[PDB]
This record gives sequence, C-alpha cells and structure tokens, in this order.
Amino acid sequence: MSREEVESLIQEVLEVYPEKARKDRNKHLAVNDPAVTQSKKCIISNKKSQPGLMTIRGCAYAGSKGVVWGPIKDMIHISHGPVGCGQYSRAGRRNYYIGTTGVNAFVTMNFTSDFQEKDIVFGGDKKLAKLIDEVETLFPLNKGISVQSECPIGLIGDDIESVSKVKGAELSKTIVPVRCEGFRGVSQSLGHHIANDAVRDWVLGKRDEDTTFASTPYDVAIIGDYNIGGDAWSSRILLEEMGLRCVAQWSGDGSISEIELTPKVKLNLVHCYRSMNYISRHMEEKYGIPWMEYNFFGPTKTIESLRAIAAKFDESIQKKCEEVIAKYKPEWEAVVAKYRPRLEGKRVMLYIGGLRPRHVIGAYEDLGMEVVGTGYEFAHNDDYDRTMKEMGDSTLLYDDVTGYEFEEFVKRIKPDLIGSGIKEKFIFQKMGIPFREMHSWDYSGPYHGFDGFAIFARDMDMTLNNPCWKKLQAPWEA
Amino acid sequence: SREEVESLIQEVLEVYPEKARKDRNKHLAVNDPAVTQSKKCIISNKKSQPGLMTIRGCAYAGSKGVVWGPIKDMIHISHGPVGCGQYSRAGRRNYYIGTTGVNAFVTMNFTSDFQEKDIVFGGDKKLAKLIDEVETLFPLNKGISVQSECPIGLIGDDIESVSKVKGAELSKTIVPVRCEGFRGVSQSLGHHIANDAVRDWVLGKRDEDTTFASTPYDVAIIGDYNIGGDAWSSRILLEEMGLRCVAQWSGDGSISEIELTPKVKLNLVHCYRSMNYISRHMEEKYGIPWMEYNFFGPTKTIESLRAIAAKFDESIQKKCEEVIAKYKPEWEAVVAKYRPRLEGKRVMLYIGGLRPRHVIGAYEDLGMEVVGTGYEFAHNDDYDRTMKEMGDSTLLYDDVTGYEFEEFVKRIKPDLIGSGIKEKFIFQKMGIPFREMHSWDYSGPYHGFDGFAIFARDMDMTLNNPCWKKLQAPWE
Amino acid sequence: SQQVDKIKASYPLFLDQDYKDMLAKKRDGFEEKYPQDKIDEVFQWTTTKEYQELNFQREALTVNPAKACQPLGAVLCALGFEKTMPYVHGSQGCVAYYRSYFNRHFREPVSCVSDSMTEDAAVFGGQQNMKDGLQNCKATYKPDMIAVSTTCMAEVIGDDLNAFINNSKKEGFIPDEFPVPFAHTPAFVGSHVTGWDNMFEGIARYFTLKSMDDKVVGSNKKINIVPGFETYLGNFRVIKRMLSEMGVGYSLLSDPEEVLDTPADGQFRMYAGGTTQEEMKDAPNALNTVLLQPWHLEKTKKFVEGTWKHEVPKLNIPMGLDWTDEFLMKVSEISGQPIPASLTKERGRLVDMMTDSHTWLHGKRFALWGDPDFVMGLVKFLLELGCEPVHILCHNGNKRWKKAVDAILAASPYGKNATVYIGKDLWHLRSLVFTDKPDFMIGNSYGKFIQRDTLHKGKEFEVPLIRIGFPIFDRHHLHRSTTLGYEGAMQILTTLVNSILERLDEETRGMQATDYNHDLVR
Amino acid sequence: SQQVDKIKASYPLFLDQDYKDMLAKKRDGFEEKYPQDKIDEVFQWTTTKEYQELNFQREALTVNPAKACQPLGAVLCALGFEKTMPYVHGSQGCVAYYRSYFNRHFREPVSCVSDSMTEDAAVFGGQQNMKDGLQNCKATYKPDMIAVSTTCMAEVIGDDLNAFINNSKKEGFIPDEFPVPFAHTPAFVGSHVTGWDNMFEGIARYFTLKSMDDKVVGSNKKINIVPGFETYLGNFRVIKRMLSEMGVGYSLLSDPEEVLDTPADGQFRMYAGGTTQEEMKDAPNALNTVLLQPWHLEKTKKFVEGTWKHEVPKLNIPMGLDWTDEFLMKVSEISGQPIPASLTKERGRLVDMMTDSHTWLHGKRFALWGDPDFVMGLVKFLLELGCEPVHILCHNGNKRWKKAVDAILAASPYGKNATVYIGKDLWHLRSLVFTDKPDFMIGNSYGKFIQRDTLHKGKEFEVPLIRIGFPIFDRHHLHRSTTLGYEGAMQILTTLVNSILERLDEETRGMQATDYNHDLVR
Ligand code: ICS
Ligand code: CLF
Ligand code: CLF
Ligand SMILES: [Fe+3]
Ligand SMILES: [Fe+3]
Repeated sequence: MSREEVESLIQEVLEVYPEKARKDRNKHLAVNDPAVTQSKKCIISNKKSQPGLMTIRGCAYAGSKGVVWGPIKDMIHISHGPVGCGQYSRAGRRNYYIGTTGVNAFVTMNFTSDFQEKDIVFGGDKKLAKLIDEVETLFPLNKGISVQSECPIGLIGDDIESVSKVKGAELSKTIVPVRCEGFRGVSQSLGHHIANDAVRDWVLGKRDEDTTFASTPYDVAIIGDYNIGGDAWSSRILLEEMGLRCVAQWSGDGSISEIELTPKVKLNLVHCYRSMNYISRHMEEKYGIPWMEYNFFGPTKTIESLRAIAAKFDESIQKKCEEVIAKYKPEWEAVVAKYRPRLEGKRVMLYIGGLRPRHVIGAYEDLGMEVVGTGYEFAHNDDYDRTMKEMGDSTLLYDDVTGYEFEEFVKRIKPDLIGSGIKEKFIFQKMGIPFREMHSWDYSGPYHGFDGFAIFARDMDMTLNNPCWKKLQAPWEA
Repeated sequence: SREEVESLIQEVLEVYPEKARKDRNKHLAVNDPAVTQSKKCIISNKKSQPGLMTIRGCAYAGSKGVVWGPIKDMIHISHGPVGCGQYSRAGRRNYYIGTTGVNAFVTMNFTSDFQEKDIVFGGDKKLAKLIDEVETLFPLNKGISVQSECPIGLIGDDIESVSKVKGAELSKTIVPVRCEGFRGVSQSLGHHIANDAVRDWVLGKRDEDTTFASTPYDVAIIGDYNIGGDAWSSRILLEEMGLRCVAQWSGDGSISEIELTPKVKLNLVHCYRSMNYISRHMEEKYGIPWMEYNFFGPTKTIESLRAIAAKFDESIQKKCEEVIAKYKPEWEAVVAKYRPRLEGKRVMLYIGGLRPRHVIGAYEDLGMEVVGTGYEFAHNDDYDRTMKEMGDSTLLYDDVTGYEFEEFVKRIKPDLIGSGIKEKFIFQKMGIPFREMHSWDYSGPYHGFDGFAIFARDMDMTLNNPCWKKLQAPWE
Repeated sequence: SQQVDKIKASYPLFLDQDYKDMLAKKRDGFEEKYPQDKIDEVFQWTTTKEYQELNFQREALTVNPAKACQPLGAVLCALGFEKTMPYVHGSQGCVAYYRSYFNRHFREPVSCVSDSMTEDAAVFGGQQNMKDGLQNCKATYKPDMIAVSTTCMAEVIGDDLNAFINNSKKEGFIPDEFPVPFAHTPAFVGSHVTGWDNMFEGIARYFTLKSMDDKVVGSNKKINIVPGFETYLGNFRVIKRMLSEMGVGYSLLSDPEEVLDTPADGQFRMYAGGTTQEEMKDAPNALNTVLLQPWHLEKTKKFVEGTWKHEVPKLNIPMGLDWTDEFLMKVSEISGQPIPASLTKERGRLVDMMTDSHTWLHGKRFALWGDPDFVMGLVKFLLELGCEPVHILCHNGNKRWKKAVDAILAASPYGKNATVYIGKDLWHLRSLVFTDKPDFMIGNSYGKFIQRDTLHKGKEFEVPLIRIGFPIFDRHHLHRSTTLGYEGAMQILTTLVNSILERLDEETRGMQATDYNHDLVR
Repeated sequence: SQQVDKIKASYPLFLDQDYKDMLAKKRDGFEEKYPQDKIDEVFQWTTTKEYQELNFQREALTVNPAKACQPLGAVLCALGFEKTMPYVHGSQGCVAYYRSYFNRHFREPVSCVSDSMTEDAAVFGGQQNMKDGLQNCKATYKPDMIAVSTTCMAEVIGDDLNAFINNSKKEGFIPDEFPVPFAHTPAFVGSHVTGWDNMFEGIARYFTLKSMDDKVVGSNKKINIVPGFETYLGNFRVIKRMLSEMGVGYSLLSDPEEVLDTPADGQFRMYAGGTTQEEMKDAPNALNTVLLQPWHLEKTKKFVEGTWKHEVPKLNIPMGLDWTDEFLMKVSEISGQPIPASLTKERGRLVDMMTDSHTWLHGKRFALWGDPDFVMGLVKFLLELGCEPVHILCHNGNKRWKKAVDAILAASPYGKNATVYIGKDLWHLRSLVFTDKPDFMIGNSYGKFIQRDTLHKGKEFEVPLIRIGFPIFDRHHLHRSTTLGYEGAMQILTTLVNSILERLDEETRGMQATDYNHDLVR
C-alpha cells in the first residue's frame, strides 16, 4: 500500500532471478512519485526482453499485420512465410468492420504462401508472384494487396519490394511490401513503425495531385482506433453529432480509399499515440495537417476531449459540442448512479499494450475505482511520461512484466480486479481475482464514448460482483 | 411349416396356467386355404387374459386418440384425471393444416384434471364452467367434444345433460362421448362409441341444408387418419382421377367436412374396422354406397383406382388410366432400385385393426414375404379378409402376448418385424430390424404412389443397415 | 411425384406445388375455415396482457398440463427393483400408455402388466382379475416380485388391494412367500411423483413393518439413498459414483439404471440389476436414510422416521454447487468418511467452468418448469450462475414448496424479478413468455410448441427451448445425461452457455447485416 | 444512445437507426465501395462450379488453412510431462501465439517460454539466448525439466540445438544432470502434428538411448500408450479408464490432462500431473508400445521399434465401433487380460444407440476436415452409422494416407460418393459445399464462416456446422468431450443425430406452413 512496502515487494520478488536478469528487471519496475515528472529519471522501457522469463510480448508481425494492416477491410493481406503466423492471428482481434467477407472485404480470412522447404531453399519471390495472380483471379474485387513478411523472408534474401513494384505495375494495383519479420525490434512496437512507414511509402501519397475531393472546414480523421467491438463507430457518432465529418478511420473498419483521402483533412484525431504517432508526424510536416491526442474512455475524458476538439474549430461546432454533452448527460449519469455504488473503492491492476494501461484510468475513476498498478508490454518513454500524470502517487509501474513478477505482485497487492490479456485471464481467475480482458473486451464492447461507458460499467460490475468468486474455497477445507 | 408351426404353438402355450392356455389356444392359428371362414379357425374380439402383457389400449384411445382427436377445428376435452390426455398428447401423427391454439387444436391437451373433490361431488358443474372458459379463450373453435375417461361413468355424471344444456345456451356443438376405458375389451369399442357420437350429435345437422353444390363425382375418404400425410397422398390421386373429395374422416378433417359427407355419391372406406359402423349408417339413412379400398403399394393402389373409377362414368375411367400411366415410371424405378435389395426377406407384423393385412401387398411388391401377422383388436370379419391375403401355413395371432410374440420371433426368425413402439426396442436388442407400422417411425406417408417410394426406402434403410452386423462382439 | 434418387418424406413433399393447390382447394371448398386475417387477429390477441389475465382466471379448464397421473410413478419406482414386474390393478389402456410414454423417453423396452379390469368388475369387484392376474404374470414372465398399483377405475370402485392379494395367496394362485407389495395410486390425487412415493413406501413397509424387532440403526454401516422419480440414467450413476469415491457404504433403494439401458447384444433382457429384496429387508439397519427429492417423498419420510427410527437429514436435492456441497458434507458426517481429493478437485473444476462462462450467463432470463425438487434445484443453480429465473412454474407444486423457493429467490439479487407459479400449466406459461419475454425456456419437449408460438409472432420474440427434464421425446439419448452433483452442474452449465452462444451465432450470421459481431472467439 | 436498464452490446446496438445512417454515410462518402449489385454478382460467381475449377487450380496461394506449424504440437507434447516447461528456441512472437491459441481452446493457463532471439541473434546464432534462457527459466519457474523446440527463424539460420545445450551445461548455466530434451521443429515442414512427433521422439531418446543395456522387453509388464496431438481431455481419460477396467498395467507417455484442467480453488498451479521421468526411463521395459494416432507418429515409431525393440501393432486410431474393438482385442492379446464384462456392455450400449438412431442418420451427407488420424476415424464411424462422408479434407495429409482412406470408403456402400482431398484448404472446401452441397459440416470453428457463406446464398443452401476437432473457440467447454472409444462414439452419435433433429425442428417451425411435420416424438 505504501511506497516503502512496494519497494520492498519489488526487491524481494527479484531475489529469484540470476544476477543479470535481476539488474535488468530492476530498471523496468518503479513506483510513481509526484515530484518526478520525466520517465527518463524513474523507469526505462522499449528494451529487449530477457530470455526465458515468459514475457507477454508479441513480435513485429503482430504489430504490423495484426493491429495496423489487418483491419483494412477491402485489401487482401498476405501472411508471407510458413503457415503458423497467419493461423494463430486469424480473427483473434476484434477489429470490427462492415463488408461482404470473401467478396469485397477480407479481414477475418487467412491468406498465406504456406512456405515449404522449397521456398526456404529457392526463395519465395517466384511463389509470391504467382500467388498475386491467383488472388487477382479468385478475389477480383480486392482494392490492393499487402505482403506481411514473417521471420524467414528477410533471413533467406527474398526481395518482396521488387515483386511488389513489378506486379503492381503489370496489374496496375497497389501492392505493399512490409518487412515486419518477427525478429525485428523487441516487440509489436517496431511493427507499428514499420507498418506506418509502409503506409507512407506505398499508399498515402497516391492522391497527392488529386483535387476532386470536396473539402469542408470540419474534415477530420480518426487516427489509431481499431474499432475493437465497434469502439470506433461509437466514437465517430459523437464527432459527427458535434458537426464534424470523419473522412477516415485508421484502420478499424477502414478502406484503402479512406487512407488515401486522409491528407485532405483539416485535423488528425489521434487516439492511440503509440501505434500511429509516426504517420501523424509525417502528415504534419508533409501536408501541414495538425494532430492532437484525445481520450474517449469514460464520460469525464470524453467530455474533455470533445471540448478540446471543438475548440480547434469555430463557434458553430463548439455550440453543437455542448448539445452532444447535454444530450448524453442523463444517460451516463444513470450508468454512474447504478454502477458506481457497486464498484466504488475497489482496486484495479492493469497490464496491456501501449495505450490502454493509462487511457482507461479515467473511466475506472468515473466509477469510483482505484488503479493501484499498471504497465505496458511494449511502451516507450513518452508513454510513461503520460502515465505519471494519470496514475496516482505510490502506485506500481511495470514495463514488460514477466509472468512470475505479475503473479507475485498480485499475491501481495491483492487487487479486487485485474484487467489484462488472454494469457493472464485464467491464471488469476483460478486465484479468485475477478478478471476482465482489456484487449478484446472479453468479447463485449464497445467501450469508447458514451455508449461504450454503459457497457464498460455493466461489464466491470457483472464480473467483480459475480457470485462465483465466493465459492472458490470448499466449505470443508476451512 | 404347418406341422412345425402348430408344434411351436403348443410349446409356447405350455408355460401358461390352465385357464389362460385354453383361452390363448383359441387365438392362434395356421392359415389353411381350404378353410375360408375365420370363425372356423380363430377367435377374436374377446377379453384379454389378466396379467399377460397385452399390447391393447382402451376405448378412450379408440375414440379420443383415433377418431375424434384428429378433427382439427374442434376442441376435445379429456374429461377425468390428468393421465389420459397427457400420454396421448401428440403421440399419433394424424397430420393437419392449421394455426394451433387459434383455429386448430389437435396437438393440444385439454382436460378437466379431476381432483378428489370431483370424484365425491361429481364433475358436471366443473364441465359446464370448463366449457365457458374454452369459449372465452379459444373463440375460433367450431365445436367441443367431451371424451369420457374411466371415472366419469362410475360416479354417475351426466355429461349428456351438460352438453344439451350448454350447447343450447351457447348455440354450439358439444358432443358427449361415453368412451370410458373400462368399456369393451380394447380400442375397438371406442371406434363404435365414437361413430355413434358422430351420428347422434354431428352428422345429421345438414339434412335440413341443401346449399351445397353437389357433383356426380363427390366422394369421401372414410377411415384415413393421415398418419404422416397418408390421406393427402391418397386424396391427390382421387382428384387427379377427376373425383372431388368432399371430406376426410378424420385425418386433417374439419367438422364442416363431416357435416357435408351425407351429400356425397360414394364413401371410400380405407379403415373398415374403425369406420364400417358409420358407413353402414350412411347407406341406410342417405342411400350412399360404400366400398373398401387399399392404397398400400402400387399393385393395390392401381386395383383400387380402377375399382373406384368403375363406379362412375367413362370420363373418370379415362382419367384413371391417365394417372396410372403418369405414376408408372416412378414406382417402377422404386421397385427396380429396392426390390433386389429386399426380395426373399421375411416379415412378421403385429398392429391394430387394418394394417396387419392391408400392407401385405406393398411388401410383396418388393419381393418380401409376410410369414406371420396379427391384430390387437380385430373382429372375425377382419380375419376373413386376412386369410385371403396371407399365404398358406403362415402364423396368425389375435391379441398376442409379449411372451407369445417373443417366442414366435425366436423360432421363426424373421428378417424384419413391423409393430408398435412398445415392441420396437425389444426386437432391436435381439438383432432383428424393426419398423414401426403405426407411426411409420416418424417417416411416411406410406399410402399411394408417393408413399410407396418412402415405404420402400424405409424398409431398405433398416433391413440392410450396417448396425445389424455388429451386435455380437468379435470376442463374444 | 417422387424422384427415385431423392425421396421426399412428408416434409418437404407436401410443399410441392400440386400438393399446395390441393390443400388450398380442400380448405376453400369444404373446411369453412375462418379468414386468415381473423386468425392473425385472434393470434395477436392471445399474446397480449389482456388475454393473460383472462388466462389466469381459469378455474376448471387445464390446457397443456405439465404433470402426469400417479400410476406412472409407481411403475418407474417398481422397475427399480430386481426382477420385479410392475402390476397396475385396473384397466389395461392405462398400462399401454405408461409403457409408450416411458418407451419414447428412454428408447428402451418397458415392462408392465394390467389385470384388464372391465365394466363387469365395476359391479362385483376385481378380485378375480387379481387372482388370475398374479398367477398368469408369475408363471409367464417369471419375476421374483410383483409390485401392485391401481388405475383410477379401481380406486373409484374401491377394490381392497390388501385383501385381494391375501386371498390370491390363500386360494393358491401364488405362493404365500412370493413378494407382492402394493400401493393405492389414485390418479385424481397429486401427480406421478405421488405415485412414486406411494409405491416405494408400500414396498418399504412390505419388507420391514413386521420385522422391526431385530433391527438396529447403524448396524450395517450403510446409508440408504432414495432417489424418487428420476428419468436421467446419469443421476443414478453420479450418486453411486460419488459415494464409492468416498468409501461410503450405501443402498440405493429403487435403482432402474440397468434395466433401462440393457446392451443390444442379440438377446432381450426383461430384467436387469435393481435393488434386491434383501437390501430392502436390511434397510432399517442403516445409519440413516437420505431422500434425494424430499418434496415428493413425504409419505416415505414419515415411514422411515416413524418405523425405521432414522433421523432423515434436512437436505435439498444435490443440484448445483452449494447443495452438492451440503450433500457431501452431510454424507461425510453420517458415514465418518472424509470428502476425498477427487471430489474436491471435481468441485473446483466446476467452479473454474463457472468463472470461465459467467460473462455469457450473467443476467440471462429464463422460464422453466418441471417437478418440485428438480425445479428448485434448477432455480438454485441459475442463481449461482448469475442467471435470473424469471418464470418458475411447477404444475404439481404446493404452497409450502412455493414459500421455500420464494425464500431462496429473496436471498439473492438475481431473484428480484422472479415469480413462482403453482397449479398453472404450459398455456399459462405461454402467456408469460409473451408478456414478459425471457431469453430461453428450460423445460421438456412440450415446450417446443411454445417456441413455435413465439416465433410466429416474430423472430425478435422467439424464446428458444433448452431441453432439460421429462419427458424428452424429440431428441435422442438425452436420458443418458446427468443433472445432479458437480457432474450434472457441469453438464447444465455447458448446455446453457452454448445454447446462448448458438443463438448469438444465429442472430449474427447475417452477411454484411449483423456478422460484424460473428466472432471466431467467444 | 443507451437505456440504463437494457444495455446493448455491439450487437444489436449498431442496428439502431442513428448508427445505421452513420455507417451508410461513411460508406457512400469515403469507402468508394463496389456497388451492391456488383458485390452480389461476384458472390454468386464464387459459388459456381466454374469458380471451383479456378479455385482448385491454385498452386501458390493458400486461403484459410486447416493446420498449424510444428512448434504448436511440440509445446502440447511437452506440457504432458511432469513439472516440464516447454521452451521454444527462437523469437518470442511465436510463443505468444502458441499460448493464446491453446488459451482460447482449453480456457486454461498455458505456460511456455521463449529465449527472445532478435536481429542480432540472426547474424551470430542464439547460443547466448540459450545459456541465459535456460538459467533464467529454471531459476524463475522451477521446472524439473525443460523441453526445447525451435521457431522458424532458429531453423533457417542453423542453430545447433544439441551443441548450444551442451555448452550451457559445460559453462554452468544449468546443472549437468538437469534434463533438457530437444527437437528441431521447422515450421516449413509438415504441420503441428509433426512437431508433436518430433518433440516426443526427442524426449524419448534423451531418457533411454544411452541406457538400453539393462532393459528387457516386457519386464515391467506394462503397455506404453502414445496419444499424439490430442486436444480433448475426455480422450486421455477414456483411454486410461478402459485400461484400468481391463486390469492392464500401462504407461501413458505425454499426459497433459491435469495441467490442462486444474481446479479454481484460490491458487494457480503452473504444473500438474504429467508423465514422470521415471516412466520415460522405464518405458523400454514395457511389453510393447501402442500408438493411438499412427499417421503422425512415424518418427516415434521408428525409434520405438529401432531402439526399444518393440513391435508396434498395426492399429487404427480407436474411434468408432470396429476400431475400438480391434484396439481392445489387441490390448488383450499383448497384456493377457480378458476384455471385461463392463466394456462388453458399454459396447452393447453403443450398438443399441446406433439401432435407436439409425433412421435419422441414414444417408446423411457430411463434409469434414481435421488431422489425418482424427479424420479417418470420423470417416470410419460415419460409414458404420449409415452416413455418407461426401467431402473429406485433410490439409496436412499425404498420399499414402489418402490411399488408406480410399480403401476404407471402397469397402462400404456409403463411400460411393465420397472424395478424399489432401493439401486443400477451407477455401477449397467452401466451393465443394456449394457445388455438391452436403447436409452438415463436421469441423472446427473456422467452419462457421462457411456456414455463413452458404446461408447468404440462401436458407435452403445453408450447411450447419457441427463442432468436432481443434480449435473450438466459439463454444465453451467442448474440450471436455470425448471422441475415442465407445464413449467417444456415443458422444459423437448423440451430437450428430440431435444436430439433424434440431435442424428438422427449425425447418418445421413455421406455423401453418411446415409445422404439420413439427412432431413431438422423433
Ligand atoms: S384407425 Fe386403427 S392401431 Fe384403422 S385404432 Fe390404431 S391410424 Fe393401427 S392398424 Mo395404431 S385400425 Fe388406424 C390404426 Fe389401424 S392408431 Fe392407427 S396405426 S388403420
Ligand atoms: S516471431 Fe509463425 S509461429 Fe513462429 S515458427 Fe515460423 S510460422 Fe510458426 Fe512473429 S513473425 Fe511469426 S509469430 Fe513468430 S514465426 Fe516470427
Ligand atoms: S383405461 Fe388416464 S391413465 Fe389410467 S389411471 Fe386414471 S387417468 Fe391415469 Fe383408458 S380411460 Fe384413461 S387410459 Fe386408462 S384411465 Fe381409463
Ligand atoms: Fe435403446
Ligand atoms: Fe478454465
């Protein structure tokens, strides 16, 4: 509970490691201090995982194919390599979309070159070229192809950039090479960056000389919302009720054409800083488009973001902004009146990826709950800078937490609720701590916006106050 | 045979006590072509011996479950304790077209759910109140029948007075039916009781009316209960032949169809046992002739279509041959496919009051031989008709006991048995393919040309199924 | 018409155009049917709150009962005894029905005999039927015991069962020592579960009442188990498995699992397994007697406490997590045996399944019906899962029972919107699922007609049926299932959550309409 | 909008009119979507025989595979040993995917580690990763053994697993006595089942290859059982129950059922159960070794026969009636134990269920897929039920396997219309289900998208999915089921016949249209 206690919890837990791992992990564990404002004085991040400690992290393929490119619905994405990567990621992430799957949309399908040993020995560039022709024959309504490279491609010397440029010219189609091999980088994070640059280099500039798009003063783009369970739709609806015109969504329910129109907007609305700050910075210098961060988790943050976004425009939008706020006011107040009494005072520990470990804190606080610990799989130092502002003093921070550390911290902290991923869920349920998947929303959602807060509150209450948790100890074992 | 069959009969009966042995002997016979009077060789329609596990039902099953229940736009009350209407709810597949609960009610169970207070004070005040509640909640019903269960007659209730009073009050058809289960010796008397209730309370109320436009080709299907659609598969043929089927008694039947029947030219009787009574009445009171017919299999169906057409003029007879020519390639392909897979296989039947003889022809049309057959509740006139359809030296059994049936099957060893639900799982365990010949094993129809296709398919799927090879473990 | 290589059964044969036009002409020509708009109008009326209030004013009319008559229960109880033939003194049609009813649920042979009483016996009694009946049944089917009950015509007439049987033996029709327990089972009293209770008490007192002098409670170190009316084979099996896993000695009194599940190996076995006459004779020497379904075993309870001097524990039916816990702890205390690791682990595996599926179960609204003990056990488990048992209907329930269930509901927030109904039938329940629509029904096959009715109003109003209970006629081999203990709770949980997910899959199968939520992972 | 008392999740929230008009505006404004008529035309084209011909001409493109990569099976194999930590040498993204893939199927924790090889380890090898990885893993998660497989990057660069491990011991990172079996598991060879075979053979060699001198075949009087890639808990359990009923001493090699089903009792157990190092060491002293899934245990077989000197019997996977018979008869001959009465009865109960249900199963047409051994067992059992396995797809099957299945089809009338496909994916299968429509699919969750495609063509063209196989992600707790032995045949039978009857009820629920066939009794 206290600073001195958490610090002694940290060092006691690290007593188990070999000396090397001990010294490394000590640098990824910290406790928040309201006097220290720069993470570059309290915790380091975005470093290689230590071998054999059961990290929760993914790879760069997951970060490029899984999160950034995969949701683009009217393109066909090729998992280039052996069969594994595409199969484990087929439909694992709930980036929702509208479309006719297999005809004009292809998100939940698994396209792959299914490398055999021939393709290792001889290379896959001739194989890739044939596959592109077969895709064109059987899926004629695809509006572009991406080639998501798995581990072997870069290791054997293949040149997918050449295949992309050649086949793209021959077929007059956008074919995007992405060198997102899983051994690059230290986590999904570099997959974001590799993917952002591939968008920049092969897609974003296609309409630089086009002047046929009808602009308005209120054109915006939702940058870095992947429509988990509809999260982006329940945000879009508010922005357009406020009077704005969402020209594009990157990449949740996003089309290639929406991507190509984004350089025409007036403002880039960045939800996920981590995954999309790269392309946002590019669009500001190349096209002069400003970008701002916002947060649609909870009524407090959503109201704050709406007014900030409205202040970037004229009086008419700011007037409609207060109209939206007043319209949904009775609805989110009803949610609080019903669910805050049922959750206030409960303590939450989080572990997620690169944004939500800080972004959902205001929503929990809107329900009287207390986030006593949080951490990222693959965040950078600018993420932790943003986290010290949102986190309370004396709370526990953990970067790239190991399975051993997370379990030990939970045993000591004893939080009333844990919000993390699928590889953690069933560990802590067995320990008797209520758990809520904060990636997939436990197949619920949306959680963004005002319509999402209602579901969020309902979901925390059903799990934290469920009758199952009082039955774990058999009456005869007491 | 002949000698081996009579020796099997004596061996089986050696387990009975004297009284039962001497009675059961009179109900088992070997068919002999120089003896055509069934009276001279088998007794039937007698009381069941106590405690021998007869397959028979009761008069309520004969009236409520068989005759009245299928009439679709009336509500039928199972008047008495709760058991009778529950066990017989939706157990018989007398199909119908309607909106159940709104204008049709065949698969619902209405009951007065007798409590002990009704036994002591009587159920007639309860019945009257029940009729009012029916009227308020099911306004589109077109008449009510009251099917008496065992206690009604024994406690001195007067359901006829309630019917007359309430019927006059509400101007509604309310039919009292005295089919208490203790009456008779089987379902058969329930048929008769039911036929008389129809005659006395329904069938005579359009004698006054002539508003019906009659034609010289109007007929009625008497005694088809549309098991799996059997009546629809028969009607279609009669109307292709140029006839107009004015009513179907009672399969998918409406009360208005029943009331219209006295206006037809010919009564076509499928089930003689259950409906010969009303057919005989309608000839006496209205002059309508009636004829028996058989739509089981192509041979009997063709013969019946031609026999019926001969009762009318040259135009019907011409359309008759048109129908025969139309369906010829269809049942020939069925035979060409399934007879080779069934020819030479032997069948034993036990059913109720018609099918034990009526389906023989269909089996023969597939090269199969009926080595034994019997009825639950048939009379001697049924058996007279049965001696002609069954081959020489075949086994006949009336009101067969569970023990008798098991022992005959063990010695005779048929390739197929066709009987009821209470018999199906006994013989499956013995390794003998079984087909229900009441419910058609939830298949059918079996009547008509379209029904022969399903019948043949069904006998083949069961007789030659791979499961019959594997009953014995390779290690035993 | 038929295509030989694609034969059509009734469905979809009668959807061919020529059959449709024929059926249209029959209706138009001679049925005198009400116009379709008047049918649609009356149907809509039957789904309204107004109709429901008329519906619940019924006093004399029952529509679609959810119960049967006593003798059906006396038969099942008798079938649980070794080489015992059930024998229903009275009219034969009853027995035809009892056998067919059970035939269709177990898909097995069911043996039972009548003495075929007739309108003649209504004047001079059925005495002669009993004498010839018992001698014929004994000699023909060679049972070791004949358990006698009655049809309603025998009760009205007043046949003295006890005297008729004594005379049968006196006059030589069956041996004096041949066991012939009896019970009066009036169809117009209670329901089928009462018939079970009456039969069993009759059998218990036959083998014990006059032999109590040499009995010592606890001298055989066993626990008597009385299952009641039970139609899941797995419920007999799970109980015996849990008690063996505990090292507890037990006598399951009335055990029909063998005879209702004989192998298909080339021969028919009329009898198999079952409680022995000698287990019944020795039952008073047990440590105690546990009634697995106490709310329809009242008469049995009075006899075991009044005569056997056992102190029958107050225990709910072992359904769900809590009541299984209580069952095992009371068995442990009586037997002196500890609860073994294997049951402790199985318990935890059930809880693990509960935590795994609670998000899809939470708040799910249910209508349900059945017998009193089964119904309250289902209500308890639903509350444990976070489900809401909105409509609870027990046709053969009583006031004391309803108060116990109401108290269970009041001890949990998931019962606040639940109402318990007794003496109401499935036509009442139909109104309830129209005016206060749940998410699913949990009931027997008779529920399929309520689902059909709900779909007809609209797809948005359809209440899918989950088949748990008796009878189940339109699915195969569910009688092998289990509903008691941790094992049964696991099966019910699995059936419930997957019924929820299968229905979600149907509603999100629409291409480009609703398949945005057609998730691979749930 | 939301109403606080009826919260709507994504379905049906986004069906509201304001979300609908919003999505329509998004599409028209900025998606530049193909017009609906063009979408319809293409969709209908994808259902034709001509599209199927182009589809089967594919040579380089795979769409919706039905297999995974080797390390997945190596991880599952390793989890089957006591206090063993699976360890995949290579890049960490693979492990996150393996654990998640099993997490969602078993709904349980899945412990596995990586040594996080990066770009720098690709230029100079992962020796240092191995040294620190092994020491970090042992010190942190205290396993009694570490089973090492490889990701595809480790295979391409050529990391010598044997040398790196020996160097870790010589340099003191882990004790020389600490067991570290290894196997190379190239993702670009075979599939997930090949990785199971490779891992097990690797573990077998480690404990027996150098110590064969003192081993005598048959001296411990046990039989070894190798289950292979197995994702049903009920399959491990049924094998062990049947050998226990037979009184046959046995040793199940790789047994993960405990670690894949720990109780929820307040504590997390990283390890549980599993076969012991003592058991692997003693296995050469067994009478023989039985392979439950021989078509992906070729390498294990060669070692077991080549080093242990057992004569592995020729036995198909024990699925269905004949092959379970053959399994038990062969186990009887080897062990000298007779098949007990209890298994003879259970067999007879299965045959009884086959006779009770054969009417609805007969002639039903199925499309199915999965691993080679599982598929041919499903094919065999379907022929025994009178069903027609029309489309048989095995993505990771080979030519010799296809010949065996074709010979099985040829020996039955119900194989006349069946075709076996190897190397084809679920996009091939989608075309077959349109052009030669079956009645049902039997397969894993990936099949739900084919059922969706068939419905969109039309309700009369819809092909429902029956979930049997791996992975099953969209139903809860089916991993508890059984597919082996009489018990597995009984479960499969019940699921198939009730899927048939559930569909019939759906097609006959239309009031006054098709409910004439909505039978109470089926
Ligand atoms: S009415 Fe009769 S027992 Fe003629 S009581 Fe019975 S639907 Fe049978 S042999 Mo069930 S005299 Fe019909 C009959 Fe035949 S119920 Fe059906 S099959 S042709
Ligand atoms: S980090 Fe894919 S799982 Fe691996 S063993 Fe080769 S196929 Fe199989 Fe990331 S890109 Fe993929 S997931 Fe790993 S391989 Fe690399
Ligand atoms: S011959 Fe009905 S089952 Fe009986 S014990 Fe009284 S309620 Fe019950 Fe025919 S009419 Fe009916 S079925 Fe029998 S009782 Fe008589
Ligand atoms: Fe059976
Ligand atoms: Fe779990």
